[PDB]
Amino acid sequence: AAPVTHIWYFKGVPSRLGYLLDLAPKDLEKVIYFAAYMITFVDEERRTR
DNA sequence: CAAGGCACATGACAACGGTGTTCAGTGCCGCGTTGCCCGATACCCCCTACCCGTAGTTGACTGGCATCCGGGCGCCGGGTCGCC
Repeated sequence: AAPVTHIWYFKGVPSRLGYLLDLAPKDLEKVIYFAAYMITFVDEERRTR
């Protein structure tokens, strides 16, 4: 019903995780296990307008 | 002595003898195929017995669990906060 993440690619050395998103492993651990939020997208141009 | 007369046999003449063949008809015994008759067997019904899922039960009752060390051994590799 709700998507999840493959344990293999994350929680490891940075050749498999890869820093594909420039976030520290602590951030991912705190986000994918429901301990912090994200800003998936902002209308920054709209906010500035 | 030659011609004309009578006996026995003779060129054919069919029809019996006896036996072999012809269409044909019908069976006579051999080999194989067929309607019955039942008998069991799959397949509908009704009845209720029991398995299994759902929904209540109101004194009060509001944060746990036992971890873990005698590897051992080294490296990678990244994080991580001091350093000046």
